[PDB]
Amino acid sequence: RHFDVARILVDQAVRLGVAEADFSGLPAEWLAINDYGAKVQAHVIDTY
Amino acid sequence: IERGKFRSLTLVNWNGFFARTFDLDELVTTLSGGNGAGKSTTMAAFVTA
Amino acid sequence: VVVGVRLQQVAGRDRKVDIKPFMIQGLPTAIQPTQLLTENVGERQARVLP
Repeated sequence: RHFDVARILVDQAVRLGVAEADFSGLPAEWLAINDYGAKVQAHVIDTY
Repeated sequence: IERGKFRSLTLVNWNGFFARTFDLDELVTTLSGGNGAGKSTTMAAFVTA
Repeated sequence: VVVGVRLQQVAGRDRKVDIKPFMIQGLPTAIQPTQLLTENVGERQARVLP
């Protein structure tokens, strides 16, 4: 179910503000979020 | 053997993409969003590159 | 190997564009393309360098 979960979370989380570091020119890293190898590239959302 | 691979694509000062980068998958790089999200603009950036 | 193109909106009634290709080799595997093209000036939003 995890993938089905992740989309649903993202479709929610991203609508809330945006990441300010996105405009610093520094790419975000692929932080792991579970076992089996799943990864997420995301800057911290700061500006709502 | 050992085919070369596109690894990353970068869009600078583009409409919707000021300093955007996409890490290009080895087999499947799927970009999805709402309609009008600049998706066509991303493919356009690649092809014009 | 990094490859790329500079683009510029050419002023005029017709919405023209000017393009210039370029290539780079030997770049350290660490450095990302955005860093090379963008100057992380003291401003909140980084600059894009000619």
